[PDB]
Amino acid sequence: RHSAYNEWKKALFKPADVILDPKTANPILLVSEDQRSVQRAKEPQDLPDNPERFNWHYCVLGCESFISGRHYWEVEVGDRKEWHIGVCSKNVQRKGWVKMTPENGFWTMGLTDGNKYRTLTEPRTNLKLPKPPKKVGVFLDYETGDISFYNAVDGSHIHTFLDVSFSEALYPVFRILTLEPTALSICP
Amino acid sequence: RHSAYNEWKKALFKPADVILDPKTANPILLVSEDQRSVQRAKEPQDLPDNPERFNWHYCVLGCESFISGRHYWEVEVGDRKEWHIGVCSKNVQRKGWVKMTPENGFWTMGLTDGNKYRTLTEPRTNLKLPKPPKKVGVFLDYETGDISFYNAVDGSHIHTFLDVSFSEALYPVFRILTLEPTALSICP
Repeated sequence: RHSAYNEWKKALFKPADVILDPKTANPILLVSEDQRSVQRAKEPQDLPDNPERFNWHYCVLGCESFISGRHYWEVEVGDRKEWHIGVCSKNVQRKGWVKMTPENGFWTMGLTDGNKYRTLTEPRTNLKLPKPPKKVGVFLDYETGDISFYNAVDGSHIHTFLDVSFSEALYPVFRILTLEPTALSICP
Repeated sequence: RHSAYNEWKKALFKPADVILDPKTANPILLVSEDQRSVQRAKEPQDLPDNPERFNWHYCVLGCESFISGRHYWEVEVGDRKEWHIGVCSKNVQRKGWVKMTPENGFWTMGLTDGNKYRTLTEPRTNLKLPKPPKKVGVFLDYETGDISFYNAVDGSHIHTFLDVSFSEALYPVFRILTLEPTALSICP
């Protein structure tokens, strides 16, 4: 619509046209043909363990990273009960486990158990949201170091990582743990 | 709050610090000492009929006009039953009546009879709003020729005048017709 959110987002942030990178996706994940959506398999599929593939975390990256400027993309979470989204550094550990935290180069928030919204921080912070979002705007300002999440239907705030001193390229990152009927999808 | 509306308005538009100009105010209007608020008198007060004073329309202007750039200010309408706000050209007719319309250099919207939201256009357009606003953001982009009005509490759209070819300086303008307990006030 013509809400200040919808009208101004592109005046202020360049719209990322985020395409999921199948080379990065944990083998338990399915990337849609159009590369906009991700689902989970009952079992890991048989894929190479090429270096760019997350082999433990149920993660997938966008094809393109950012090293400067202002950028946004939107994700339809719909009625999923579990998801995490945000950005991560190019050089995160993709083989084995590391805690997904800003100290290990992940800046993400999401939902677990249907209704626990949280930042993936050390320690985890609980978010109290006016309503459950269906669509989440993810907003990067590389130079000020701000990663902001909004409800993309009413423009309400969800969370901001403030004043981070990024020194790596940053990828859109997505994680799904659960096997559910609703996918996680990028709006183009 | 940290809504996209509140966070982004100042990144994109310079906040006007709009002060009411008592020299411009129809003598039936009272301008507050702090020059942020306007009320109506039962009767016209005794004032000079200096050239900058609106002598028929129950109008008052901001002290400063714009000839370029992006600007905004916010107005608390509260539970008033009647008000109109927007911008007008420096050279509007201030002595006698002219219809307040874009053709006569007024770009305004507002409320009449408690619940008829309308643009002051020829002909008048009725606005259907999700909810009655309490605070209205007024947004000027001189070069693209856009004057946009938002609900300043949830960032929802109210109205836009699109692609106007301004060639005069533009003043914030305000009009109140009714005698009611609630004033019309500028947020600083």
